[PDB]
Amino acid sequence: GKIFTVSVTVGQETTTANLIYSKAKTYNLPLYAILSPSKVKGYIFIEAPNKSAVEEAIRGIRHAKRVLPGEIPFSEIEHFLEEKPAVSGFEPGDIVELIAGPFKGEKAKVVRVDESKDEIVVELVSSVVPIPVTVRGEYVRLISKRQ
Amino acid sequence: RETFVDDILKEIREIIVQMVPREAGITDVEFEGPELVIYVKNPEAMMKDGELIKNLAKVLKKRISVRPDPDILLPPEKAEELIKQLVPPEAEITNISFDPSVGEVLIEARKPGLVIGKNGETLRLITQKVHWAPRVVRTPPIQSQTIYSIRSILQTESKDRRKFLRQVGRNIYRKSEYKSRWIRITGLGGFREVGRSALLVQTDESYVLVDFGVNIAALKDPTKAYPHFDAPEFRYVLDEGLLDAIIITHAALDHSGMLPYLFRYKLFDGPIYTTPPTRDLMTLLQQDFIEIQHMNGVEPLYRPKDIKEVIKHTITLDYGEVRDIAPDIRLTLHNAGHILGSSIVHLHIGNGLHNIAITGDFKFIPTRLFEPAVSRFPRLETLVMESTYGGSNDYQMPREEAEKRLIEVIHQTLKRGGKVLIPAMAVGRAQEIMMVLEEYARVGGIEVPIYLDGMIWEATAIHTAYPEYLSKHIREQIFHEGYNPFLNPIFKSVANSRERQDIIDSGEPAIIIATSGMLVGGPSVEYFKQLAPDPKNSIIFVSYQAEGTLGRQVQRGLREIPIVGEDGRTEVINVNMEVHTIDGFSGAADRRELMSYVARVRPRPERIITVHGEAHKCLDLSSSIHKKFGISTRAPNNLDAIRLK
Amino acid sequence: MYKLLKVKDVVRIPPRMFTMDPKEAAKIVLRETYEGIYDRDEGVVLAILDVEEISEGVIVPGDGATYHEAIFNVLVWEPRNQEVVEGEVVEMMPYGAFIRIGPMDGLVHISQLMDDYVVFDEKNRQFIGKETNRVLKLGDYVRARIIGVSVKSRVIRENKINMTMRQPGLGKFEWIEKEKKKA
Amino acid sequence: KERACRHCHYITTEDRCPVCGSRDLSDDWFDLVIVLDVESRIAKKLRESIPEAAKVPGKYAIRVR
Amino acid sequence: MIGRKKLEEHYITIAEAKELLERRHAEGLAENPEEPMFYEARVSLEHAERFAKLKPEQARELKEKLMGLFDWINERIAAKLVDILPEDYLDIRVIFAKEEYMPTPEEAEEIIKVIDEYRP
RNA sequence: UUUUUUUUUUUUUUUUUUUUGCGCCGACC
DNA sequence: ACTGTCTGGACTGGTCGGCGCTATGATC
DNA sequence: GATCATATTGTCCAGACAGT
Ligand SMILES: [Zn+2]
Ligand SMILES: [Zn+2]
Repeated sequence: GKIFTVSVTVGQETTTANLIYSKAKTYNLPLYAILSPSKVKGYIFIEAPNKSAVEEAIRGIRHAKRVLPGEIPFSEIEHFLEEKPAVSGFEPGDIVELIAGPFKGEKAKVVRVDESKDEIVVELVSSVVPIPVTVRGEYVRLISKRQ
Repeated sequence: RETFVDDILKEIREIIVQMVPREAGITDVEFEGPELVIYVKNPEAMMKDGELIKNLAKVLKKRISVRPDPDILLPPEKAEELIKQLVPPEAEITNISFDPSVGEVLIEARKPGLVIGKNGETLRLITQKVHWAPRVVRTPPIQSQTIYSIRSILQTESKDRRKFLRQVGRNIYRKSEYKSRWIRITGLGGFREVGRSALLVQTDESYVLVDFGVNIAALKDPTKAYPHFDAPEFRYVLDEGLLDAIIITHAALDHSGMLPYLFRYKLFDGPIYTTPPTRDLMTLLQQDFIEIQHMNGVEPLYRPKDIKEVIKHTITLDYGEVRDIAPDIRLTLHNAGHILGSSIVHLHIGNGLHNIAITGDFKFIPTRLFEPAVSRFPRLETLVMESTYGGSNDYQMPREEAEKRLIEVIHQTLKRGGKVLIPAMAVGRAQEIMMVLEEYARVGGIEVPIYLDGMIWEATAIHTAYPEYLSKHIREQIFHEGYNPFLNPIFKSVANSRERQDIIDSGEPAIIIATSGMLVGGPSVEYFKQLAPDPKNSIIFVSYQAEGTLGRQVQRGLREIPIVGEDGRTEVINVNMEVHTIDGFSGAADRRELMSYVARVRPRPERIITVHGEAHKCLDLSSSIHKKFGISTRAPNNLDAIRLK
Repeated sequence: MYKLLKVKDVVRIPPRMFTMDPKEAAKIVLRETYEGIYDRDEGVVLAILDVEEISEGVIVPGDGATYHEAIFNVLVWEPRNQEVVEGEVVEMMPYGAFIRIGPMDGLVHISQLMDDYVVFDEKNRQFIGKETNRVLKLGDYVRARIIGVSVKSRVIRENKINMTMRQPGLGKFEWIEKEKKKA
Repeated sequence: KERACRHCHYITTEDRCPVCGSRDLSDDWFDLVIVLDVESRIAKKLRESIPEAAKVPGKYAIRVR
Repeated sequence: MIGRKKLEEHYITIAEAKELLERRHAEGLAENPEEPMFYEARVSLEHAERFAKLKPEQARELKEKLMGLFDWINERIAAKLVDILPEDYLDIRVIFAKEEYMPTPEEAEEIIKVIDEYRP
């Protein structure tokens, strides 16, 4: 059908999607599918023939705020369904920020990238001596792209 | 990696329930660092005497820590009342703390010997009548800020400390007694150089780092200020988190300066095995180093929270206590005699496979402060020795005439009404000077007050907190007699700048022991500035003065020194005071002392490694040892790996 | 480089100096203000010679002191880049030699004294050559050219001066005479 | 805890896999996908990406790690 | 920046600075405190005394004949030549190489021959 | 019966001196 | 070019004292 | 039973403005 956006509480998109799915199953709502990417915070995607079905499905839930008044083209959310490694798309020599891990809130420079083990080796920029460290690909965020 | 800690714990529990009578009621058996903890419901039957605990410790070859079950716990007020009633009034108990999570009561007393008992029977009596496992620590006669802060940090983070100890105990006993296929020794720093010491002990199962330190002389160059972080073995150990433990020989910046840096960037998460005096002194020195780097305007190496994390990850070991820090490595500490808490690291890898002794900084002659270094070991194959004074012509003067000259110079200065200013290190020579002065003044030689400014008072308090780590004479005076040499009324502490100004402006003679040997900071510079024009005063140098420092300028004989004034104009200091230099109070071992230690060590090591000194000095010491005793000697450079077995 | 400048400035003279000569009080205030610091534009302020002209006082709100327009002569010393100086070695260091060329002391690096691999002698604080066998000691007439000037701060001692002796014609007076002997 | 299958990317609360009967399930997964209609556009997009996904309506995971 | 504005500036030799520093030392001695001046002024006076190659009047007369001799030179390098007092071609060559002009040997020889008089 | 690589010396210590805001209500001149 | 309409704003100074108010739902 | 992210988006006077 048509892709619609539902604004939900940040960090609790999966539970809201599960409640919407259970309500649709129990009450026979005309809901086609629900997509809740982990990278997107506070927003979920629901496929329905019309926005009235989405509005009727999300009502009665404290954690579903409102439905965005618009229709998303499928090309915008097409890349979300494709499975790609988090390490891929990273090149050595640039600067990244570590969102999670033991090095939370630290800037680092990418040194080595390998897609086989899904790990990326980075060097802290604030360290007085270069100490390479191995961190997960999804933990880092690209601040700038140079070389 | 694969672990078998559960099977080992099950076997240990089976052995315990086979040996311990059933009436004890054993509930839980777990590992807390390098010691075993057993929880029972009837402590009376478990420890009616020390023979059962001794037999259990001998059979299991572990440190047994019997604790009551948390369900059977007396109320804290009733427990405190019972503990106070049981302990004799001679032992003045100051603070009592309780741990609701695990059965343990911390007792702070001025006389821990009475609380512990003649053979530990008082601890058993307390934990039987009160159902609380007792831990006794000494309350120092002089209050120490660092020790109080460390104790408060340990008490306020009990849950994190217990979790860290449980993780360390699980990691240590991941497998049973394992015979290492090979033993490797690599030096990441401190090899053929002075400072930034770093020793890595590598086996096929566990890795051990020894005295991770920093260099202050070459702090401008990052390639020489810090140990070699680019070593492939060290990189592999740090990246995979295979570092089992870190052991610090003694509390100095060249042996413990780089320790908080690992915790700053979360490069390490295991335990640190130092003596409590070493831990306290190294925390004080690291805090002072961070403050100095902050004041100089440069970027600090780490933060005080990193020092707090180092405190939270430190396990305290006493002298002569054997603990298992790895599946194949056993660690014990022996007295070194260099400074307070200085320990010679002895590693027992395997079940008699090999033995390594890392002396570090040590002294082999008796001193006024500490006993000479331990030269007897149960087994010794490889010896790692310092070479600070390894030169052939390096011969420090004997102590007795050096202290006689110091005493006569001080007496001559005080005879004419002058003031004696003695710049000194925060730890080491300063306490020896205070002990010599106290001995001289105890017979009524001098009545003038002795003023300690800066870190001298804190170091003195830390020294008072651990009298068992001192020499036999001071131990006999403190324990057998009622006299404490550090508690002499002549020793006074100046609180603020007003007290220092009153001391300077006072016409009465006095002795001032500052905390900066090079007159590069602290109250030493102010004392020198305000006492230089007076010809009656004198300044005594007890340490080497580096080039480019004010102290070297005064020592060389400069009558006037141009300095920057408060208003931004050049100021001239007229040095009319007498200048003296007595370098006989150095805590480092002499070349003759090193040769005597090599000759008198038992058993004779198969090989000797000379480190911690200049390259030519290390080579000269190794060649002299090889020519005199025939033992094979090596003086490897940095990033050099030696396969001992 | 010694320089003489005529400077016009407004001088504040406190009421405690009202009974004194206006020129003398202005000179005292100027000596207290400008003497002993480093000026970025003019260099080291050495001394205030005399006050030529003085104007009538002006009283501003909030201050009882009088303000006068004064004309005075200042003697200053300014080090410039690529400037040859003559001085005497006063301090010896392992990393170089300090030569007193005036109100400030320059620094000549160990590689910079001469065209030879000179090493330091700690026992006598002298520099001994390998091939030339030349020795530098205290109280030696030397000549050098300034190559580095730091004006980062107003403190004279905090500023640093670097000079060179690699170039021909720079060195000890005896060495200079030895060089002129061949020519 | 909820774990996702490594074969059909199906999240189930029991050891048995009700789609392919696989015994290797991963406890770490992101980008939960809920399928209620087989002929959905996103279900068709997931079908060409992972062949075993979107066969039966239910919870699904984009990647398995 | 000293003062509000600068009226005139002049380059003086070592001897003039020595005379001014001696006058300031006398003025400081006339003052009640025993310290005539600060460290830098005393050091400058000592250096000028130890390098007092010529009398102040001799320095001034050498400066004015140097000004009247050639036009491309200025007061600063004239005072520099007075202080250095060269006696051959190598020193004047190495002190004029980094300057804005590279004079031919004939005028350098003329400068040597005029400054040869009244020299120590 | 066979092509296209290069080569050497100058920067020092184990460290230091005092409740803000928000709004309401009553009241005085 | 007039004429009714929409929008923005400021609402006398000081003083006295009192009386509340400054987190919450969901795992681990 | 302890912690952690998140927590929603009164009338009148004067100047500018569509309407005729
Ligand atoms: Zn050391
Ligand atoms: Zn499956």
